[PDB]
Amino acid sequence: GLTEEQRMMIRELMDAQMKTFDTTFSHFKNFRLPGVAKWSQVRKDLCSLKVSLQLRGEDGSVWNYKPPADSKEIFSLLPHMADMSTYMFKGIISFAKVISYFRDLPIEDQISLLKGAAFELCQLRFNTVFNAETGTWECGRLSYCLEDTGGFQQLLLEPMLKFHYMLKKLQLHEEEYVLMQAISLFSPDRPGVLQHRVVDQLQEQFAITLKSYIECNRPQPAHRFLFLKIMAMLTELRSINAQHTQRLLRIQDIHPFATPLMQELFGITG
Ligand SMILES: CC(C)(C)c1nc(-c2cccc(NS(=O)(=O)c3cc(F)ccc3F)c2F)c(-c2ccnc(CCS(C)(=O)=O)n2)s1
Repeated sequence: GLTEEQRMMIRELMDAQMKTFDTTFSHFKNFRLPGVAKWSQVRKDLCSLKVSLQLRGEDGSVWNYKPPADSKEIFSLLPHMADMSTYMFKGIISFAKVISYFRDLPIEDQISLLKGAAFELCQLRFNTVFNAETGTWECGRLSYCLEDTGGFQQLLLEPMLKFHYMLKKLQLHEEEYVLMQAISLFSPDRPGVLQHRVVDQLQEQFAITLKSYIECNRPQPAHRFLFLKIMAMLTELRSINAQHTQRLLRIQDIHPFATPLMQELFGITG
């Protein structure tokens, strides 16, 4: 059984998630769409996550976008992805700002923790709209469908994609997703945090709550070691976070595309 501090911790996380996660993406509107030496590495960076895009209209109409082969056609999806990222990041920032453990930290550590974890919280939220049968992220009227590559194996060669399939296969509850979000957010070892002991104590408590929730609610033999599998996924997710930071920075060096909010989050000055 969870203690009262633990049940309350979960309720506060769950409430923050309910208030700040637009699961139907109803408020993502007026976003950009693809028009009607270092460069070899940028080519490698871009052609590794090909998605077609689908856009269903309230009236029943469907728009469908198929991406181009690398033959600057590589950049055609970046403004849209920047708008989607920005929308998600806003959701993430709101999430952090309504959690009491987060509001109570000094404002500089708030900033440092948000810059450390925005990508990871974004991937965690996206996993809950990921469909592993069809290979697609179902974001309300938007859909992002993985392109036929190689097969599912070759898709699993990409770390973001292997992470999404492997995280989906664990069939987490909402509680577990939200606790994963808090553990990743309260990482005491992000560049520029000052209250590292406070943040470490909070993280330890989130982790223990999660282990206890699993121990109380998931007895079936398939859930043995579930807690440790989740912590290994968070470790993997930090690895992915760092690779993607460098990926983004390279692309940004060649082809400016980041929004003001992304510039802030990734430490770009102007
Ligand atoms: C599920 C789905 C399909 C919606 C995706 N989500 C993400 C995702 C997840 C978390 C954060 C960000 N944002 S981000 O960290 O700022 C960022 C980093 C970066 F390296 C490049 C652009 C960025 F915006 C994301 F974009 C995707 C992603 C990841 C990496 N690269 C690309 C380009 C794909 S493309 C143009 O088709 O080649 N897209 S795909």
